[PDB]
Amino acid sequence: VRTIKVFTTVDNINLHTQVVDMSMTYGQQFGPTYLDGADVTKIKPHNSHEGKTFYVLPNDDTLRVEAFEYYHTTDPSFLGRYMSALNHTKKWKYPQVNGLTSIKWADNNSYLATALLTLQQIELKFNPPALQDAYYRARAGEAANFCALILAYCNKTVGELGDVRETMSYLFQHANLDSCKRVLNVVCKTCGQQQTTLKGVEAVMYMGTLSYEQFKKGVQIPCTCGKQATKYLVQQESPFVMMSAPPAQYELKHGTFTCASEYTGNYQCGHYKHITSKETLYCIDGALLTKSSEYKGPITDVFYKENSYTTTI
Ligand SMILES: Cc1ccc(N)cc1C(=O)N[C@H](C)c1cccc2ccccc12
Ligand SMILES: [Cl-]
Ligand SMILES: [Cl-]
Ligand SMILES: [Cl-]
Ligand SMILES: [Cl-]
Ligand SMILES: [Zn+2]
Ligand SMILES: [Zn+2]
Ligand SMILES: [Zn+2]
Ligand SMILES: [Zn+2]
Repeated sequence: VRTIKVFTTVDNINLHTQVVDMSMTYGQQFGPTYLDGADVTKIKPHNSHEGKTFYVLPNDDTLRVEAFEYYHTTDPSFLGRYMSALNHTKKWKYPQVNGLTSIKWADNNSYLATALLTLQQIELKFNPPALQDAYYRARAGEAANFCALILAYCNKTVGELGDVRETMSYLFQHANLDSCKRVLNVVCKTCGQQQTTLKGVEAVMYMGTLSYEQFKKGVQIPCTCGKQATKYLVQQESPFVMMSAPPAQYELKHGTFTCASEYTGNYQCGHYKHITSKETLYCIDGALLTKSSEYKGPITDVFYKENSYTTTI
């Protein structure tokens, strides 16, 4: 019998020693098996495999429990989707641009770069250790794993056209936003005044206007009586808010927002860039950087800082 020793894992933290038969595929012995994202199920062991760490699909209770604690999912497809993504994201370049980890353009990744740059500028704790560990590593310049996880958690494959607002929404659902509270007042002539409290993701996201200021002064929304009504912000408790609208020409003023998603072209198949407010306005287009003191352009998301706001209306 001819054997090498390897380590199997689902989380790359708990490692299990296996002795593999060199005449048999990884798949015959472990089920689905991956090396740095590369599917090696149907491959047999090379000598240069000796001692290396392979990911396996969980096939005992111990591994299912370790996978849930690391990823916060029991979805049996999750590992395979993560590894197929990583197989591309490990070949992408992650240049530092204006002190932020960006992504050189590849495989329709503009939305993932914009998301990655945004996440480095807002306060967020991820619930799954997999995402928190990879977020820290991405901050420090090694973002391949984090980008692969974003793809797996959003149910997206490499090359697929992605929306930043939807991606941030999915990531926020995997984050601790329980302390986040939003109180709204809706004012209609007929039904009158009704207050609503939102928590978590719905407390930090709004779709309809880019202007946090305009949200405060109220916006015109339909009432279920038939009338238009005024929705306005009463109380906000969150470290940030995210204001989105369909792309439209918008002026961005230095020092009045944290960062913003620029979107150019048709529905779905256009291109994202990222605008960030520093000592001046920086436009990060993957690996490319431009700066200007003023900006007018097609914006769809704006991020703002917050701690505690109460209206005076
Ligand atoms: C990039 C992408 C991937 C997947 C999906 N489903 C949507 C988008 C997308 O186009 N989003 C932008 C920001 C967008 C959003 C809302 C309304 C829009 C109307 C016209 C043009 C763009 C619009
Ligand atoms: Cl493990
Ligand atoms: Cl969970
Ligand atoms: Cl690639
Ligand atoms: Cl979670
Ligand atoms: Zn174990
Ligand atoms: Zn969870
Ligand atoms: Zn690729
Ligand atoms: Zn009414």
